[PDB]
Amino acid sequence: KLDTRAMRHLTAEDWRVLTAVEMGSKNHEIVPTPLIEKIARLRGGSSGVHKSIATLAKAGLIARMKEAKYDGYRLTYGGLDYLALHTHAARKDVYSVGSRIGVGKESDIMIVADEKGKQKVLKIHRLGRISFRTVKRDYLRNRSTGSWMYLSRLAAIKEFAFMKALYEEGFPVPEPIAQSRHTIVMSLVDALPMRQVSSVPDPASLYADLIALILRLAKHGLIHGDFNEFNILIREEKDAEDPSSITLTPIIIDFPQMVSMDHPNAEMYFDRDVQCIKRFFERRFHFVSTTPGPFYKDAKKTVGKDGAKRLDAALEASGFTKKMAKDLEAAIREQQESR
Ligand SMILES: Nc1ncnc2c1ncn2[C@@H]1O[C@H](COP(=O)(O)OP(=O)(O)O)[C@@H](O)[C@H]1O
Ligand SMILES: [Mg+2]
Repeated sequence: KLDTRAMRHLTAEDWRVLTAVEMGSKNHEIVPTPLIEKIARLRGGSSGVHKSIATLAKAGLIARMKEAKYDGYRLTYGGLDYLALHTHAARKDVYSVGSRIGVGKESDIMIVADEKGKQKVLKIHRLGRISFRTVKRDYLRNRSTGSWMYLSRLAAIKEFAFMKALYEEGFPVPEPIAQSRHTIVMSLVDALPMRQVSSVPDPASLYADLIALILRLAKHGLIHGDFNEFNILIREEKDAEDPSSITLTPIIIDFPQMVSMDHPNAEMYFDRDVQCIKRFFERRFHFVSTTPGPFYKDAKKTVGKDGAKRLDAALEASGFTKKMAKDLEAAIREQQESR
């Protein structure tokens, strides 16, 4: 997990040296000691960066690496986390971090609060993470640390861009607030995952709403790619006239895996989303639509007909190379393929 205890022990040039290790690892993974010194130069003028280095090493924000010629330090995952938080703090998006952290298979979910005391969600992407069970909590070593960090950066950038596009089009998604490195700060939605919804008296309405969402997404050029009972939140509201009836409003989250309706495998991704919904509705509410499909060939005819803005171009905006997209999709497909 992630502990933010040390976060306040850190001085101004502890941050500067940490940041210097980050910048110097742009090219190579190990950053030689005298290159930290040069990058960290304030005026400058180190002048006691050597001490900061030990502080950061002790706190596990960087780690010493001795190699044939390259003798220096690398940033750790904790170090990147800290750098992200610092950026959110400095831009005043995050004032405090909650005691409650949700450790997931591909991301960590934290609750944070700003200076006004408003609670928001901090999502930290964790591509590469694997856990080991003893036969009688780690990262998969087919990639270096810098590669996993790079991929999680791409994941956060992608998700944030899609959350912006979707939010501005009027889709029910969290409000995106800020993005730094592998992290996103977004609004806290007052809804819980559909997986745990305790009672649905009218499955057919909710089903129709979810199906309309998949079709609405497709009309805007998108396929969610992980559309299931964990990525659908249900807002519950008691009706004004009688409180016995509860109106249910679905909200969608979790977008680093979204694909365009033009993706070579779009039909498989479309069909898979729909089948996930049907499966869930069959096992959880014993509900089965009499309505066939919807089928991909139907959906594709609808993009982007009428006013439909193509949201699958939000990625072009950032500086997302085709290489970055292939890198990310490969890492993602690998994650979900081995669940
Ligand atoms: N904005 C939010 N508001 C409320 N709950 C959220 C929000 N984002 C995530 N969650 C909770 O965290 C869980 C995981 O979030 P998600 O974005 O799906 O992360 P992961 O990529 O690890 O699946 C969700 O199922 C939900 O319980
Ligand atoms: Mg999810």
